[PDB]
Amino acid sequence: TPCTVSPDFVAATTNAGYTIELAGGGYFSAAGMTAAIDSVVSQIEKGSTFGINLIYVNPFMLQWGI
Amino acid sequence: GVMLWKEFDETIFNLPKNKLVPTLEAKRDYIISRLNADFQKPWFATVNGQARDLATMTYEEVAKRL
Amino acid sequence: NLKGRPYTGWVDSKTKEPVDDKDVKAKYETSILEHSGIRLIEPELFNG
Amino acid sequence: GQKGGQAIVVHPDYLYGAITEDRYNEYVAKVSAREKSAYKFFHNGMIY
Amino acid sequence: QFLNAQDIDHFLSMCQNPMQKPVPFVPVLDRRFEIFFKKDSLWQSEHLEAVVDQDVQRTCILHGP
Repeated sequence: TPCTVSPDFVAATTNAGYTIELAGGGYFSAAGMTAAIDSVVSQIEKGSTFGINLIYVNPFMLQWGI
Repeated sequence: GVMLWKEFDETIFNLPKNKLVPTLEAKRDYIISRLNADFQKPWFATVNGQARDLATMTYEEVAKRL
Repeated sequence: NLKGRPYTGWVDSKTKEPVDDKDVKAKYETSILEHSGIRLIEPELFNG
Repeated sequence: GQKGGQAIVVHPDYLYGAITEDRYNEYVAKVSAREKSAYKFFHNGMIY
Repeated sequence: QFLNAQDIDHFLSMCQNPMQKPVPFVPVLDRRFEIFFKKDSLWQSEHLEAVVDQDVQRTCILHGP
């Protein structure tokens, strides 16, 4: 939640050559996540990828997240 | 901060609903002292390190503390 | 909660509709002056 | 039933001429505190 | 002048606003104390500049034994 929420880490890990989940826990709106995911995508190299952590206990996070 | 958290789960937050507000009044002054010393969320109504309540603070004292 | 919304203020005692302090005179002065002071004896006050 | 009465009320600033500057300044503080507490109580009891 | 009884009730209403980052303090001891105390506990480690004495030792840091 606090650690892999920062796009700047998710980027640095992915650039290093390793897999990382961007944390949904740190985002409340689909708008504010989109802003983050866009921040990741700008900082990573072409053809790199990352993933997303959504908590099943937070049914608010799921009805925007999915 | 977390050791305070732990003590409250044992002392305050495990109590049934009818028993809670009596318990909080009994140890009011203790709780306020702990929150101010030890926790990430301090007790709002303290002016120059002296405990109070919202109802015993001036409108200026409140805006200074915000 | 007033009809969903969270409200903290005065409220007409009969309709429970929110009233501002600036609007008290307009809404209620007339009624306060008719039902205060020396006036015709109101029977409901003195057991009919 | 033949029941006259008179009272004279003198302005309270005539009291404070009879006491020392230390005593007055002590009293002033003590009242200024009370008046705040009383206001706290008044408005709480009014709305509840 | 101490806070008018109504303006305390207004203050505590703005503390319960959900369109607002949960407020970095406990403004009352009532039934809602477990929420006020726990609500929004994980960001402070990342940002000590905005905690009372810039003090780790207030904070929650999640970690495995």
